Amino acid sequence: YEGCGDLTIFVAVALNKVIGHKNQIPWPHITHDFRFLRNGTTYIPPEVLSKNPDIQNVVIFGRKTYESIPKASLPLKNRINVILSRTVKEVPGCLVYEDLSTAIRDLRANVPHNKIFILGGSFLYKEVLDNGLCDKIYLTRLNKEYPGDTYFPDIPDTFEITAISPTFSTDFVSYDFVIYERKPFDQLLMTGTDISVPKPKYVACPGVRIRNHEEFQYLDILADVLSHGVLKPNRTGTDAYSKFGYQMRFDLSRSFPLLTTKKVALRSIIEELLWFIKGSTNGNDLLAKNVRIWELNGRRDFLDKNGFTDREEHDLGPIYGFQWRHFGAEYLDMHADYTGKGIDQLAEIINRIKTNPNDRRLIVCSWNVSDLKKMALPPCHCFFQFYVSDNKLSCMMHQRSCDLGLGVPFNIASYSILTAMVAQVCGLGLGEFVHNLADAHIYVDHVDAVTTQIARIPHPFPRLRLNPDIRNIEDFTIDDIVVEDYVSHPPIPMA
Amino acid sequence: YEGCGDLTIFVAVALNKVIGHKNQIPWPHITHDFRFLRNGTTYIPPEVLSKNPDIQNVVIFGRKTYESIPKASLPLKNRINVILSRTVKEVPGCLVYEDLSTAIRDLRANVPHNKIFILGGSFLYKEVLDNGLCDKIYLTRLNKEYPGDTYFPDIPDTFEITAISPTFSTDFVSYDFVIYERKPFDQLLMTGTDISVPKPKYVACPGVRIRNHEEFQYLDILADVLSHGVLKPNRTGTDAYSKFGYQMRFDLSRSFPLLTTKKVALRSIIEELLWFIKGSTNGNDLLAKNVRIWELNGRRDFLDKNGFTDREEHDLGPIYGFQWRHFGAEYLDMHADYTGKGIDQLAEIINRIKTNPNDRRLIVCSWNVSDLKKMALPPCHCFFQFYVSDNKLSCMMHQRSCDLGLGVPFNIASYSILTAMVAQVCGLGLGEFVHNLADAHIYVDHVDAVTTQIARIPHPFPRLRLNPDIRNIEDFTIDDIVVEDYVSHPPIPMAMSA
Ligand SMILES: NC(=O)c1ccc[n+]([C@@H]2O[C@H](COP(=O)([O-])OP(=O)(O)OC[C@H]3O[C@@H](n4cnc5c(N)ncnc54)[C@H](OP(=O)(O)O)[C@@H]3O)[C@@H](O)[C@H]2O)c1
Ligand SMILES: NC(=O)c1ccc[n+]([C@@H]2O[C@H](COP(=O)([O-])OP(=O)(O)OC[C@H]3O[C@@H](n4cnc5c(N)ncnc54)[C@H](OP(=O)(O)O)[C@@H]3O)[C@@H](O)[C@H]2O)c1
Repeated sequence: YEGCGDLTIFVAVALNKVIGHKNQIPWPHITHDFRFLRNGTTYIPPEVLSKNPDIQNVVIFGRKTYESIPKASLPLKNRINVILSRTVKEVPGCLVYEDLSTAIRDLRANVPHNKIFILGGSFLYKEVLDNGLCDKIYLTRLNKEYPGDTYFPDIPDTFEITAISPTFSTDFVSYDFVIYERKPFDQLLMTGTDISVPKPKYVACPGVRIRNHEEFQYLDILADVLSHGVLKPNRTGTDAYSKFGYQMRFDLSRSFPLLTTKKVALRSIIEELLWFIKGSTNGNDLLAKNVRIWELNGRRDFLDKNGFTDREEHDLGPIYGFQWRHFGAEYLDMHADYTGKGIDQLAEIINRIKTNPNDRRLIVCSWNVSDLKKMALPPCHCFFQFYVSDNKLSCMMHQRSCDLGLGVPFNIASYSILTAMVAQVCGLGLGEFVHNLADAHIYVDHVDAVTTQIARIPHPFPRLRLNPDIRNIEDFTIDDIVVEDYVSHPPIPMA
Repeated sequence: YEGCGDLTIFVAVALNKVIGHKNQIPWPHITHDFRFLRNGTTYIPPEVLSKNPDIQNVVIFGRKTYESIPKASLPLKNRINVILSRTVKEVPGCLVYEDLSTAIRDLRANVPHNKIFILGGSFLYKEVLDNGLCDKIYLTRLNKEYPGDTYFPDIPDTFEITAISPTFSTDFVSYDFVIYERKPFDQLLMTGTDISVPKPKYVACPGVRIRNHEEFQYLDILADVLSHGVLKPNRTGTDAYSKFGYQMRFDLSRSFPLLTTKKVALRSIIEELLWFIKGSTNGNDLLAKNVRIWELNGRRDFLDKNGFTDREEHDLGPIYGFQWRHFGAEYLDMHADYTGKGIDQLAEIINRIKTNPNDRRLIVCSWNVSDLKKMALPPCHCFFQFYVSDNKLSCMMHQRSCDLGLGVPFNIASYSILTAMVAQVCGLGLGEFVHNLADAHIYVDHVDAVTTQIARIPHPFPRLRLNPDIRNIEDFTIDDIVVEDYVSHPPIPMAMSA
């Protein structure tokens, strides 16, 4: 295989590694992937094009893949098409070779071209990888298994992912684009400070250089806090490393930001959010769903410790649910009837959005200063604001205190669901969830867990499908809130 | 001067162009300037260091600059030292030549080196600039005038600034660094969007490639909203271009972020803040001090159309001052005595910081949901949070509605002052102000004004000095709050909408 190196693969691959089914693409057409491939395989570096505007890229197929592309526009526009086979003679306007070894040498010695791309057949992928002729793989990752009979071979441990696109979705699949690859001083000087700054002790996925997956926002914050956070002790309790002031954003029209670097407990997230929506302050309602994230905060021991000796177990006081639905009402206990008492911020914001989406006062505030002394924990996600433009709903949330290990992944998914529900009930499209972190911290007993997590390569985000028949926010149940195509690394226990 | 070009200058220059006084530097030691010069003139690119591990840069001095240097400090370590002189013939560890052109030609022919730098003095700087021999100037900008007898030449209009550092400060000056210069496809593909995208229509300071001055955060947001904001109707009747969700941050230990690309009305900012702190909602208090920023919001027409027909003119309702000092009290009018009524959020947060810097309640909230029906205009900077780490105070503020042209420059300065005050009264150093913008918009009648603004090169930020005797936040007066070394471009008229 002398002179046959530096071959570049383009391929789209289902979760079970299937690439073909009965000589056809196993999934419905993804126009975005057609365009991606077209763009990747037609690019000529300007300085090459400027000395001969004729120069073109080579695109190589196995026989069956050629016969699989519609017999109409088979010669792919603006590219040299090459097909390989030990049986077929010659193809209309396409170079035909017996084997790959000979194909590459003939093109590289005789035919003026820029770059060679390997575009399909498991047979052709196999030879290329098995011998080491590929330096680069552009791979479209699909988060769903499909029936098929043709598969992409395993990628040798000699490759690593160096690039991940943002996550995208169609009505039927979520997906992204990745690149696998084998294996200026003024910018430093003009910080005005130390030119030889020690490398941060922690870096998320240090092999990935083009980092466009939205999950890197969260992983980078994890690495930042471990690297630079100040230790905040607490007597009676677990210490944490802390750093202040971050902003993340998630495009909710593209995908649903359920973290993939660990298996996140979606069911608990949804049940907690439905409980907020109903205005509940009764921790038993969550326990009945075997959701235990609020349990420790409702216990006899914890309540007494905080002065609420007269308060029934799992009566959490005037927390989120109460503020969302009854801001300003006098809190009694979790059993009281608050109908028509206080301000229903959630109802009012939905009505306001419908009535005047340009209102600059679309806010729900859970920071009820007068009520703080009746909660054992002050609200954490304490203020959010909606915004409408081009008929798309966005949301910005202020998180006072951010448990990065356990809490923040819940908040990201929770507010994303809430934004989608509100958009649906108000007849709006989806914009962005913008997440402001104030005190962002990592508990010291989570250090090892998050060190493990930041090394893991994000999978494409899943996508959210709400039941389209739900007209009112109070009508959503867990069965109406469906996350599709969630692919995650294993769960990481955190106390 | 054949073969004598591409000489790089390092210099530190006062606001009046002074660089020397009685053959010494006119100002005392500037910490980051010393490191900048040392780092800038010793650096060898790793690849160049591969092909010659012993390679060094050259630094060149004229005779008077040479004599200003303690003989024991020469040669400057890790660099080839060249002195230009007809009167000194030999300097241990240094090369001596009679003039510049002889030096550069002999260096480039016979003395292997990486880059040549010119370190002064004025005579050499003038020879270099007059003869077109310099392609790059690393210049330290000091934001105040110094007495002196020695000057840096005017920089030819063939140069432009291509890089600006963050602002730094000592006890005596604020300063920054600038560079003047004479004049991959996968990254595009892997966005997953159009590979060929038209350039944004608006770009702040397009000649500046390294953009580390904190003011660029604000200028970039103006340019982003002008480029991509949606035209959006609002309460005022003057439409604005609007985009959602930004975060800026300012290191308050280094400088005070009073914008330099227009002259900002600092006196108005200070008077407004003192008014918040005293808990006042009486707009006449500000008008009596010739501060008119709240005027339109207090007028009869405004109050009536928001249904406050029984409200006295310039009674601004239960806004910031009231919420900061009296949260939950019953608002009557601007004349009532609210002493010991409602929750004094400002006093409590200061006490909490002193008692426990890690308190879970370090918030001042001006969004009193129960009070919304009593307000003609609800608080825009409606929520802020303090945070302590390493005995330094930081602040994060949520701004629901951001008039980018007129309002945001005030907010930036106002919260930075407030953070400095709280830090002083709690015995803390300074961290960062983090400013979160929700609906950020440019009124249509400010578009031309901000277009003018974003083409202006920022000056180093000034610095803030509070009267250290003040121990209680209520005791600050305007005379206690002093901004030093403020250099700005001219003011830019912008009309207020209400
Ligand atoms: N999702 C994707 O990214 C993607 C991309 C491309 C293709 N596909 C799918 O994959 C399937 C087709 O792939 P396939 O593996 O069945 O067939 P293939 O590799 O396209 O072609 C097989 C035939 O081509 C010839 N050939 C292939 N590799 C050769 C080599 N290395 N050396 C010499 N000859 C070689 C052989 O010739 P003879 O038998 O003629 O002697 C062989 O029978 C289709 O279902 C297609 O839709 C999917
Ligand atoms: N703020 C800053 O960054 C900075 C930087 C540099 C200097 N400075 C200050 O500026 C002052 C020194 O500058 P300066 O203008 O007074 O003097 P200078 O340029 O340092 O030195 C003047 C002397 O240098 C010699 N010289 C320079 N170019 C020559 C050439 N082409 N051929 C022959 N001789 C040449 C002459 O030598 P002979 O007369 O011996 O023949 C002349 O008397 C000091 O106060 C210093 O602290 C400040």
